[PDB]
Amino acid sequence: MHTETFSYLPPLTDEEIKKQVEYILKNGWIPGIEYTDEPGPHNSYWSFWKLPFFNAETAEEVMEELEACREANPDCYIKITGYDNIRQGQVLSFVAYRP
Amino acid sequence: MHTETFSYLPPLTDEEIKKQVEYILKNGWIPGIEYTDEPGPHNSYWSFWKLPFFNAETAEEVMEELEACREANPDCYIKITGYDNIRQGQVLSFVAYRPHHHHHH
Amino acid sequence: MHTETFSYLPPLTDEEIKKQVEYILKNGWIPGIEYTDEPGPHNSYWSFWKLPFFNAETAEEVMEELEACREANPDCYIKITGYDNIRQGQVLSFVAYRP
Amino acid sequence: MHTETFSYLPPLTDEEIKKQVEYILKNGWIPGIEYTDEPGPHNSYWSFWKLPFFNAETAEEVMEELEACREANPDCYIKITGYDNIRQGQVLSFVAYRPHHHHHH
Amino acid sequence: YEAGVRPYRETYYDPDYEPKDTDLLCAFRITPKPGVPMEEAAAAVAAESSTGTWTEVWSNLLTDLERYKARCYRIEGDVAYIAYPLDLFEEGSIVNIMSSIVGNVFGFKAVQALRLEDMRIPVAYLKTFPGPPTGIQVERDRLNKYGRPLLGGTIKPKLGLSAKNYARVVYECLRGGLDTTKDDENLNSQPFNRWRDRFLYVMEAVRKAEAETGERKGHWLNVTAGSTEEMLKRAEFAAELGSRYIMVDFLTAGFAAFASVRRRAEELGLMLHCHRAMHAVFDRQPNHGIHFRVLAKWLRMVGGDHVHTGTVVGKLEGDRAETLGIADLLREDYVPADPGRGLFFDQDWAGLKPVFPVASGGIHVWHVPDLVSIFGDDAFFLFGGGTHGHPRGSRAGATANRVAVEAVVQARNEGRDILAEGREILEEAARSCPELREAMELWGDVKFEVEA
Amino acid sequence: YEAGVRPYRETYYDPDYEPKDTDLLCAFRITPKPGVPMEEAAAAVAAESSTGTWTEVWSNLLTDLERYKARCYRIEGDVAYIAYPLDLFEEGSIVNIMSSIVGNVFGFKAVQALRLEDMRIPVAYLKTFPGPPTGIQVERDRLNKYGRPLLGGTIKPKLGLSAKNYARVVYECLRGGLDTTKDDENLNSQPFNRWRDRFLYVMEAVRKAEAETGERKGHWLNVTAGSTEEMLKRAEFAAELGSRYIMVDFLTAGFAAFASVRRRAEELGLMLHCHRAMHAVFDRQPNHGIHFRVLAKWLRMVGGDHVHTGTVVGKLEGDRAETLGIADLLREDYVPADPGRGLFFDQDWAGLKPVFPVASGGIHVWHVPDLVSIFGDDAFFLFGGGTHGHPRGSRAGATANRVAVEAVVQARNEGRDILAEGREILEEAARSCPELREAMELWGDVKF
Amino acid sequence: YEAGVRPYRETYYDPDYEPKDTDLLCAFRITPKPGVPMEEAAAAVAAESSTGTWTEVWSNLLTDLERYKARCYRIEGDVAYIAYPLDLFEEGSIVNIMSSIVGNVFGFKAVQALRLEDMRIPVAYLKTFPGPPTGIQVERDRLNKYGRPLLGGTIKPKLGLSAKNYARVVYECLRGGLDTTKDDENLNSQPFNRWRDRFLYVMEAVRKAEAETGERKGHWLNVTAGSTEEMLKRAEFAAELGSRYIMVDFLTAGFAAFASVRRRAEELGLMLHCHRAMHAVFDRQPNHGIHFRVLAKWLRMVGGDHVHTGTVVGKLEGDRAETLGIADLLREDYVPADPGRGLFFDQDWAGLKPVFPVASGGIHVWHVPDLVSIFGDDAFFLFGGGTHGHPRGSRAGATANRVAVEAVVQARNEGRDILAEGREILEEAARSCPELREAMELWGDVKFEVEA
Amino acid sequence: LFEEGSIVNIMSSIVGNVFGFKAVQALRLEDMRIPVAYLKTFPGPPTGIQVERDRLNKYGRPLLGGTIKPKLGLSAKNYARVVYECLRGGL
Ligand SMILES: O=C(O)[C@@](O)(COP(=O)(O)O)[C@H](O)[C@H](O)COP(=O)(O)O
Ligand SMILES: O=C(O)[C@@](O)(COP(=O)(O)O)[C@H](O)[C@H](O)COP(=O)(O)O
Ligand SMILES: O=C(O)[C@@](O)(COP(=O)(O)O)[C@H](O)[C@H](O)COP(=O)(O)O
Ligand SMILES: [Mg+2]
Ligand SMILES: [Mg+2]
Ligand SMILES: [Mg+2]
Repeated sequence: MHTETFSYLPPLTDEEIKKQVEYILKNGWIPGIEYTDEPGPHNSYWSFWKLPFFNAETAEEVMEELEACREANPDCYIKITGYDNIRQGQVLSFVAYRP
Repeated sequence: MHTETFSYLPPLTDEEIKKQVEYILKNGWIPGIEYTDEPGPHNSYWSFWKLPFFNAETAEEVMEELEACREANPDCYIKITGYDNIRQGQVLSFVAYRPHHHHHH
Repeated sequence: MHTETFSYLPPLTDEEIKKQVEYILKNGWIPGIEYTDEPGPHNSYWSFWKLPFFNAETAEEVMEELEACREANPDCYIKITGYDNIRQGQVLSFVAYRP
Repeated sequence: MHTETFSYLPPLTDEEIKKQVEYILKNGWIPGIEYTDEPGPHNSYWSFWKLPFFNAETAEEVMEELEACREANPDCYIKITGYDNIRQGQVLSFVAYRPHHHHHH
Repeated sequence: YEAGVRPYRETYYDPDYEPKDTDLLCAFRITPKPGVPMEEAAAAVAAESSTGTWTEVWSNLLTDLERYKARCYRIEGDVAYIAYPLDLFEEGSIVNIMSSIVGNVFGFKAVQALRLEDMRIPVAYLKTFPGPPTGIQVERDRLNKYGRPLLGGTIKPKLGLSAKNYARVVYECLRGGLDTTKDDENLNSQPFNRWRDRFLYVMEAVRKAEAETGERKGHWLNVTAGSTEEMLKRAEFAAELGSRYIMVDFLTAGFAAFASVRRRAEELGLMLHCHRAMHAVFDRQPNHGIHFRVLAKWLRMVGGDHVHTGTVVGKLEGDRAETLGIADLLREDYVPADPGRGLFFDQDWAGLKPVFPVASGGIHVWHVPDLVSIFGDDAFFLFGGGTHGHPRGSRAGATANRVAVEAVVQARNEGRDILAEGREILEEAARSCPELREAMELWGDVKFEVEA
Repeated sequence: YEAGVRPYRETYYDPDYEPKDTDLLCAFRITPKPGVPMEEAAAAVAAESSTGTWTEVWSNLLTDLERYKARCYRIEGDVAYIAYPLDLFEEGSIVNIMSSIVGNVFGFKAVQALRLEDMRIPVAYLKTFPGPPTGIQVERDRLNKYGRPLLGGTIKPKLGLSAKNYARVVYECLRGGLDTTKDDENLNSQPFNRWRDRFLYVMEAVRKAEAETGERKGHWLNVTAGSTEEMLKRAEFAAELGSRYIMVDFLTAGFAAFASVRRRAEELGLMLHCHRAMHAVFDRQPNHGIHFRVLAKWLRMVGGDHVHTGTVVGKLEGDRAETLGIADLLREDYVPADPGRGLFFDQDWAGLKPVFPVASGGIHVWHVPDLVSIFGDDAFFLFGGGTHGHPRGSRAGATANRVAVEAVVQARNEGRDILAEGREILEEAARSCPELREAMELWGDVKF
Repeated sequence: YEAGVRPYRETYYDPDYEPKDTDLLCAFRITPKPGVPMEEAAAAVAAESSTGTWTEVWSNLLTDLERYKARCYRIEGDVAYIAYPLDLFEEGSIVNIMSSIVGNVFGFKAVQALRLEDMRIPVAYLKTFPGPPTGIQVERDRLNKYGRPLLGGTIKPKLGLSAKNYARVVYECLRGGLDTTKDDENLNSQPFNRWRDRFLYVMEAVRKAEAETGERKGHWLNVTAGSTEEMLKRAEFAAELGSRYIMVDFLTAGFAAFASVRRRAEELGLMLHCHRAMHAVFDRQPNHGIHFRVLAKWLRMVGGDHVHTGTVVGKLEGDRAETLGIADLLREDYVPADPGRGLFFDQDWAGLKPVFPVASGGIHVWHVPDLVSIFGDDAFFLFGGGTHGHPRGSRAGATANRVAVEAVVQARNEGRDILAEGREILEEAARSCPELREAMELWGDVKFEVEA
Repeated sequence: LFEEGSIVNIMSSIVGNVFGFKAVQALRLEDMRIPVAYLKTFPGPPTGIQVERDRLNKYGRPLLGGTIKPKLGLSAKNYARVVYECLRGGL
């Protein structure tokens, strides 16, 4: 099963993940974390890990929430999201952790 | 040209017309007079000879209007109407005068 | 048969007609003359007598055309018209002569 | 798996269940017991544990049936129903027993 | 719960019950099986037409039978009065009324004969029905005919006439003075006369007779057919041809299809003549069945513009007192009770339009004084055989009947006693109408027994 | 995010906001609850008619509220001006306008009374609407009538007449000189008079009066009904009979069904008279409701060919200055602001067709000088009681009302002062018209 | 006839008149123009809402004004009672009621202010209306939800949310414990959120939340649009997607289009939530307008399945006594008069289904005890801001409100005084529900003034 | 001057006859300012980028596609084979 953006590249390291979060923050977008145990074309609403981090200031803050979500849901797929309220849409979404 | 109620009986005399007007008034219904030179199935609205006679008390008052209408429109069919405002429906309508040409075909 | 505006008043004298023409000109509207021998509810396009008098400056000019149309069509109804190109519609129309 | 009324409160004790049964009876409504292993939005008809208790007079009689049903179907969700035949509508329905696996996910 | 069989009267006989203004009330004449007490017979009718059956069921306790059960609240002589709650009935559905009130209860072993005499339709339920689309007063306005009974007649032979011949008879009748003519109830669409052919030719006759006489005419084109879709198709063609009328056999077609046709009739601007074919199957015998006055109430609720009511004096049975009650039920805004006419309840019509009574069957000129006396002005008198059986044919026959009606009306309006002077009024009019004299001589010895 | 209740003022009051030409602007007359400042009351109205609610919500951060929020940008006295971004509204839907602008904000505890006085409809939003299906110019061209107010009149009694008697009154009125007649607003289809019967009989009367007089005639057949489907059915039948007109109670039927009928009227070639029944429920009191000029704007946007505007001098209440402003709003291509008539905004009408004002209610011949002075030629003057109430009935009454109008028009065009000489003009015309003299004598002492 | 102007009171003021059971009765609070006697003001309202005008007309004599005229039959204080005959009104048409009763009479010079307080709909006219298609009891059956108020909430921000974001909020609300969610009254179809996009994504959220929680869910999809045809199209798509509900702004769309949508809703098996947007334009002021209780009767007659009724304690105005009367008018089979609640007449509903009251606007957890006490079980409580404004978002907010309702219900059933112990019951429940504690702390100081 | 919602009308005026006049031997329409007031008479895309990405559940990269080749000449079943191979391979 493929999981959309970056799914055809080798699985990302934490450092590569953090660079994507930095890309999200540098552009003024909102980073988020979603997770599910039922990935697939049928599922368009993954579970939110907390809310979109509107108040996130650094990538390290986001990576700490990612690890917490990883620890709390080791059997789930976990993706990083980036959100722009101007176009009102997600500008980036990729799986950071696969069970 | 038949003209509905009583037109299959002999033409009414003034005495016969007056009895029908008395029937209208005895029952508290409103007598009226209408006239036209275009009688027929497509004409629902003949010409009013005055408004309906809401204040008529005797049949002779109505017959006087009939004579007036008859003398003013000798070329027209003239009918007596009787209106019941309770049912809001005509309760008797009949022709009282036909022009000369009607009877000489 | 009635002929719309002013047909429930006594037939107009030439002097009453000219006052209506003056009203048309005073307001900057264009006077015109139309005629027909088939007036009635079915006829929306009476015959133009010449074109609308875009160049008329005086009411006497219009009365001359009216009298000329009168003489050339004694069997016809003749109407005076006033026209406004801003609203793009006639602002007055009345019969000035009946056969 | 939530089970509608009271399922967002802590699981009810037998004392709390009995008070709800007393509420049903005090108001002259008919208590009932139903059970199923297939709870969910597509199941409108759980299994009757006997007919509704039209002749029940005390809450303890109902609690005894609840214990009986609970002991016979430990793998099933069990709910108390309250029926008002005047409005012909259920007036209170809540789950009184959930199987062990419910609480150990 | 307590299973087992209980007498019906324990639950469904309640002589303390006070009928509500929203209750539908029935008067049943009951003949119990010998040995069955009247109270049990009546309770069985109440039970098995509302909520009950033959043994107690646990599911009774899932509802409020005190709200829904019918109850026999009074037994007087052989008449049981039964009240039915409003909520038992489907709004606007005569079919549903029949399914409860006369569905099964006429076939029970415990009740050997049962006759529904009357039914009180409560206003709360009545007004879920529309009533006639036209009504007497609007119909007279559409026809421009005032101050007299209206004239009609069935084309004869009943069956066997081609469409063209059918239209010829119509033409002669209408141009001779009849206001209307009609298809026989059993003329629909048949090998000898297909309905499209008849509709087309007849309306040519209607238009020609109207133009020639100067009086507005109609023909009651029968749309009765085997399916609702076919009846609606024939009504559409009647309207396309400009007919003022259509006709429907509302009992043989049935009430569900009747309601469909009455809806389409109003949408199309048609007036709806209703023939009561089959009614005597239900209403002839006084010990078992449904009296016509009940069928007449249902007829007015759905909304027929006319319905046949009987003649009293003609070839078909009809008691004078019962017919007078039926006419009131059809034409008046409120009808008090009068068991002497078989009206066991009052009936309020809360503004529903009145229906034209239609008197038809075996009548001729000599009957006109009695018919005017029974019905007054607001009725159709139909002369089929009484028109085409004239020695000179249908035109002369139509004239004879029209003159007879007008003569009697004229005399009445003048103050004469049309019952004591009926024959003298006709003889006076015959002096100026040879067609009337010929009709009077032909049928002077033709009479039928009469019942008050 | 920062949860909690904030004053509406912090987000929805921006006194430095410059309205855009695309913004929809509202003038709200605010009566705040005692102790609530005007800035907070105005912000509450702006918030709860656009994007906000009573407490801050996390989902606000999913969108750009700077783009979508309404803003109170100016307060003058007790009038708050609020600007609404164009994107907030559904194209071509008055129903949506009302759902936002008058949806809930009139019932807030914080605002004790509230009145919508005016609305600046941007040209960009007006172009989503079709406007009148006919319009004044096309309507005069269809009627072939130019140079005078048009005559009309409601049939009376309002209710109680049969279809056949009803059309008798119509026939007498039209053959007597009225251009039109109309169903009363409350005459729809009823047991004493069903609409099919009325439509048929009325059109016999119309055609008959047209042939006898030689002038084109019409009757405003009321299609107002309980459902949209029934309204469309009745319009279809009016068109089948060749009627030039139908009529709709656009407020009691409602704007959604009004839009349905307006579309079908244009498809059927019908002109659409609009009655404002119910307007006075909420457009009369100066402290609360919706001003009629706003209703008139919505009316012109949906598309009515006429709407009642009041008489000023008749039995129903009306303000002369406001009426003159409303008349311009209905007829002109552009209407500048004018505080002396309650016109708070310049209104560009973006090429939408104009609407006939209709003056009706308790008027008779003596009012004609005033009415001509107020409205000019582009209006209908309706005489119901002022026609049937004539001593000799409806035909005579119609002739009197037609003569009065034509006489006053003639006098005006000749340069006479029709207010100063109104009595003399009428008396002169009455010397040649006995019908008019009798009307003048009957109602000479009837003022409102 | 006698032409000329007569005072209205000569024909239309009749204090001897006895209202008929079929009469429609109105209670008008009247403020005459100074110098106009109350009797003349009241007669003017009666005349100009039934048959009269400002001068006598000859055509009056062509009908029976004794049958058709409205009559002021009683004046008490500043309230005029006016009776309207049944035949004046078109069956089944609220539009026609409005056109007579409130058409012109509020704008007369002789009457400076006028407020319709109440209206007695007679059974004969009431039953020409169908009422709600579903009703409280059937709706609870369809939802399988018994013994508690039902939970809902408006999605916020009112406008500006994309369809996908809109559906995310719905998902979080429903999976957190709300039974329903709803479009804002002013969200229809707009550039930022087109209706087909919203309907599709929302129903994906509804289905997912239902599967995950195991409880049946709904979303009140707003079909309100600029034309009736568009509203019917959006209702059809809602039904194709399997939605249990649609929503309509019945006053802004208007009653003619409302009736169209209510017919289509039942045909499609949809429940119809009705939003009363614009009502305060008509009903806020006590001197002029129409009180909401009249609008509520009309709402139930057409047949909304719910309607908003006010909260009393929330951000929008609503008196407790008047709200209790409105709830009775919506839910009960018969409602006696009580002018203390503004009910000047009794009202019989003759079997029409009951409407769910919906309490919405500025409410949060602390209000739940009062809301349960005011409305009992048969109501929706809606928390929009009170859900999404939770410090942890919509799911946590939904849970907090659901727990609050259930806790109060549980305590009531046990015999506790939820008014005297309201706050203590919530504090007890918060010990087991952190989401509830957070909601209680956030809004503990947020209150609105209340009126009895 | 323009019919609401009709690009056809725009072209009928702006590029209808003026490109073929003897007096103007060549003509190029370089740009056009569509006023907001005329734009509002048009509905625009039926889906749009944002809603399309939400329907696809694809965010953060260009989307991949490809025309099936040969342009013409492929049967239906062969056509669908190429489609299958492309899509299962990552397009
Ligand atoms: O078929 C027939 O007998 C008739 O055509 C009468 O023909 P005649 O005029 O030649 O007798 C009528 O249908 C009956 O009168 C119906 O009976 P009722 O009116 O009692 O239902
Ligand atoms: O019902 C009526 O009163 C009228 O028929 C007037 O009758 P009269 O001509 O007999 O007075 C009109 O509807 C009102 O003028 C409407 O008021 P507005 O024009 O202010 O909406
Ligand atoms: O638009 C609003 O304000 C609401 O969505 C409430 O949102 P919150 O839940 O965020 O307050 C409701 O429509 C109002 O309650 C309607 O008022 P009523 O119920 O009085 O008609
Ligand atoms: Mg027969
Ligand atoms: Mg009116
Ligand atoms: Mg809302």
